[PDB]
Amino acid sequence: VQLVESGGGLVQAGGSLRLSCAASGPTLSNYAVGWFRQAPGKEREFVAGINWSSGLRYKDVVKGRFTVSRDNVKDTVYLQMNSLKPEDTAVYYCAARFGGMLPLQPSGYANWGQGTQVTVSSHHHHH
Amino acid sequence: QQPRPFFMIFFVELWERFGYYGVQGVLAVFFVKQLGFSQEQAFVTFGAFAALVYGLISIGGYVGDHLLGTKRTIVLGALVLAIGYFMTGMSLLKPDLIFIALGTIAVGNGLFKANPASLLSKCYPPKDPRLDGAFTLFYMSINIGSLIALSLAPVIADRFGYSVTYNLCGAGLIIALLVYIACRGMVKDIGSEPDFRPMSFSKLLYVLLGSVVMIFVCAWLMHNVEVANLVLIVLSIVVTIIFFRQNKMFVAFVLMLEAVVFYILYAQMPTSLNFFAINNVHHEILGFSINPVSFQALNPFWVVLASPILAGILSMPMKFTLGMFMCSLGFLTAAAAGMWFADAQGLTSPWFIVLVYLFQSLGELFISALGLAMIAALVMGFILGMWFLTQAAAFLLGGYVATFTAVPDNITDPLETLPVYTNVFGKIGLVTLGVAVVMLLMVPWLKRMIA
Ligand SMILES: CCCCCCCCCCCCO[C@@H]1O[C@H](CO)[C@@H](O[C@H]2O[C@H](CO)[C@@H](O)[C@H](O)[C@H]2O)[C@H](O)[C@H]1O
Ligand SMILES: CCCCCCCCCCCC
Ligand SMILES: CCCCCCCCCC
Ligand SMILES: CCCCCCCC
Ligand SMILES: CCCCCC
Repeated sequence: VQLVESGGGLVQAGGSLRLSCAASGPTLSNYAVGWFRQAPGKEREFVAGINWSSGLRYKDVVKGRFTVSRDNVKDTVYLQMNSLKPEDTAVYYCAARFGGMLPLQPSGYANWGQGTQVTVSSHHHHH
Repeated sequence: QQPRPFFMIFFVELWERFGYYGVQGVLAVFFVKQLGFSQEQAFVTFGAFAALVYGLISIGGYVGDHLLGTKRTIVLGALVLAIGYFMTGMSLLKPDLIFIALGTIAVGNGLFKANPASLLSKCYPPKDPRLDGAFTLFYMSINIGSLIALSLAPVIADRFGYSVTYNLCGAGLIIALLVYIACRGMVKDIGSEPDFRPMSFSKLLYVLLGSVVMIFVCAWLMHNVEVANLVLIVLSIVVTIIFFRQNKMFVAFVLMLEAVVFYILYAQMPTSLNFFAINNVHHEILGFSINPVSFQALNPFWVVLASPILAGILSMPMKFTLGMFMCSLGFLTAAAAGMWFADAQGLTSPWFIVLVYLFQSLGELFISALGLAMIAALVMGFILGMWFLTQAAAFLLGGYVATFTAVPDNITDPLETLPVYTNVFGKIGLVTLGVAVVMLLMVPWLKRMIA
C-alpha cells in the first residue's frame, strides 16, 4: 500500500542508473508495477512496467534502453536505465495495481511511491 | 423471536460458510499465481472443485438421516472440513497435497451441507408460523459469513499469504464446532432418529472409509477434469433415464434444466467475472482502494440487503423466469459497460459491477433460493440427488464457459482484454435472454401441469 523508491540521481548522457521499488506491507508479487515519469511542465507518463506474471510493457521511446525486472525473493521491482539521454530527466514514480494489467494512465494505479529525481546531463569529457 | 436452537444453527452455519467462501474467493487467483496454472486450467479446475463440493451433498443428507444422525453428521462434517482447510494451508509446504486437500474440502461439504438446514427444520413445531422467516434468516446467515469471507480473505491472503488465509478458514470451522459443542444442550431433543440411539460403529466405519475413498476420487477428478466431464455426462444420462421411467415430474425436470443455466452463470463470479474485475475495472470505489478479488463480496452483500425486502413482497415458473431475466441483464450490463463505458485506457467504473452483481443476486434469490424447496412440491430423495448432480454438471460446464475469457499471462494491455470479456459476456447475456423468453413462453403450460 506504500511503496518506497530508491536509486535515483545524476548521470551523464549514455550512463546508467537503477531504480528500485519495494512495498512495506502487501506482497508486491500480486501487483503489476508501472514506472511513470514527470518532466518539468508536463503530465506523468507511463515509462515501463511488469505485471504479476512477468509480462512486460514499454513506452516506445525507451525500448532497448530500459529493462523492468523483478526479484520476487526481495519483493522488489527494478528499472534498469541504460544509454540515458538528457530528455530522460524527470521525477520517477513506481505505482502498483493488483493483477496482470499495466494501464497507461496514473488513474489505473492505487498505490504510489513518493518519487525520485533522475537527471541526465549532456556532460561529456573534453576532447 | 425464534426458538433458542435457531441461534446456534444460525452461527454454526455462518462460521462454516465463512470457511468455505474464504477458499472460493481466492481459489482461482491461488491457482494462477501460486501454482502457475494458466487461467484456463484454473477455471476448469475451479469448475471441477465446485462440482464435487455441490454434487456430493446428497450423501451427507443420507448419512445424517439414516446412518449417524443429523447432529453427529454436523460434528463429523465440521471436523473433516476443518481438516481440509488446514490441509490446504499445509499445501504451501507440500504442494503435491493441494488436490487431496481440496477433495477433503469437497467431501466435508458433502457430509455437512444438508444437515444444519435439516436441523433447523426440526426447531419449530411443524406448522409454526415463524418457519419462513427462520429460513430467510438462515440464508442471511449463509450470506453474512460469505460476505465477511469474500471481503477479507483476499486482503488477508495479500497481506499475510495463503497459508494464513486457509488456517483462518480452518479456525472458522473450529469455532463453528465450539459453538455447537457449547450449545449442544439446546438441541438435546432435536435430531433425526439415529441421533437418539447409540452410535453404530459399523456404520461410522462405513462412512469414514467411503469418505476417504471419495477424497481420493475427488482429488483425481480435479486433477483430470476431462474424465470428470466424462463421468458427469454418463451419470446425467443414467439419472435422467431412471427419472423418466419413474405430469409433475416433467415440470420438475424442466425447472431443473433452467436452474442448470443459472448455475452456469453463478460459476462465473469466482472465475471470469473475478478476472474481469482484476483486469478491466477501476480498483477504487467511494475514494477507497480495494482488492478487486473482494468484488465477489457484492453477491452476498446484495443478497443480505435484498432477502428481507424480497421476503416482504406467477408462483413457481414465473418466479424462475424472472430470475433468468435478471441474470441475462447482469451479463448484458457487464458487456455494455465494456463496449461503451470504458476509459481510454480500457477501464470501467466499478459501479457497473455493483449493478452486475445486483442483477445476478436477484436471479439467485428467484431461482436457487426457491428451487429444490419447490421441486419437492412436484415429486423425493431421488430428485434431490438429481438436483445436486445437475448443479455439479452446471459448475463443470461453467468452468468450461469461463475458459473463453482466459487471458495469457504475458498480456498487459486492458484494451486487449476488454473485447474478450465483452464478447463472452454479451453472448452469455443474449443466450440467457433467449432462455428466459422460452421460459416465459412455457409458463402457461408449465403452470397448467401443476394443476
Ligand atoms: C466491494 C467489497 C469491498 C470489500 C471491503 C474491504 C474490507 C476492508 C479491508 C480491511 C480494512 C482495510 O484494509 C485495507 O484498506 C486499503 C484501503 O482501504 C485497501 O487497499 C490496499 O490493500 C489491497 C489488498 O491488500 C490492495 O489490493 C489495494 O490496491 C491496496 O491499496 C484494502 O481493502 C485493505 O487491504
Ligand atoms: C462419540 C464417540 C466417539 C467415537 C470416535 C471413534 C473413532 C474411531 C476411529 C476409527 C479409525 C478408522
Ligand atoms: C514430495 C511432496 C509430497 C507431498 C505429500 C503431502 C502429504 C501430507 C499428508 C498430510
Ligand atoms: C456427538 C459426537 C459425534 C461423534 C462423531 C465423531 C466421529 C469421528
Ligand atoms: C448439457 C449440455 C452440454 C453441452 C456440452 C458442450
